[PDB]
Amino acid sequence: MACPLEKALDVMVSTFHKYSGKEGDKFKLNKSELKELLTRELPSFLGKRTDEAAFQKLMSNLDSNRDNEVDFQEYCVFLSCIAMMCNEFFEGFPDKQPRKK
Amino acid sequence: MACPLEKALDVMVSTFHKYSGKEGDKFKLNKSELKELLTRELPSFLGKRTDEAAFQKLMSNLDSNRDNEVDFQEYCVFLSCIAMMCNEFFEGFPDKQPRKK
Amino acid sequence: QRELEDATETADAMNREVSSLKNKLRRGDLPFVVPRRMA
Repeated sequence: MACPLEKALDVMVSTFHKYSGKEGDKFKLNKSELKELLTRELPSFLGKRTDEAAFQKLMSNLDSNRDNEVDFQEYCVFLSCIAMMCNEFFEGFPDKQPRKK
Repeated sequence: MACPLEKALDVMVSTFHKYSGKEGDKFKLNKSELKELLTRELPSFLGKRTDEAAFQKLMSNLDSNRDNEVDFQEYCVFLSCIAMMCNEFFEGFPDKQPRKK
Repeated sequence: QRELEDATETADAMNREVSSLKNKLRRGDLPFVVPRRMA
């Protein structure tokens, strides 16, 4: 197996250069770049059902400078916030209903 | 191999719970928790060596409240601050252009 | 499905500190840093 936490940072810049250097810059991801990125290595974080709709809030929340182009700045906070995601998405609240009465 | 980008977020919360639940909380990392964390899965990212007189500075750079205990978002910005800090190195910008680097 | 709504919502938050934090990690008082590669 790989070095878990090491690969985290490694694949960040690795995958960062994978799908961004498709349309334009290798450090700049427009919608379609992130799209393919997530569809490939983050499909679990897409529910296997991501159109430009689920990506709308994604791109939006990433776009902190508000130009709609995820620079590395918007990218690191993309992933690190998916850490925080993955802790809730760990169980992923799959209809968790307790009965107190 | 593992799912590169997937393991990134996965190991975030995974390793997050590994070394934190050593002294205190499983979502709270004091100096010694991050220490072992980095020594194990991020030894490459020590660049030279994580010392103890250095860790007082380290923790303080991963704690904007300075309680010597990294919270979840600070743990993850920690991560992205490694990745984003790696930008110039891994991408191929040897201190070239003080813009997006 | 739209985890990225609640997930990377915080990205805009972390992003402001990230650029400052990644700056304090490279400040020089830090013991740890990214090597030329992943070494």
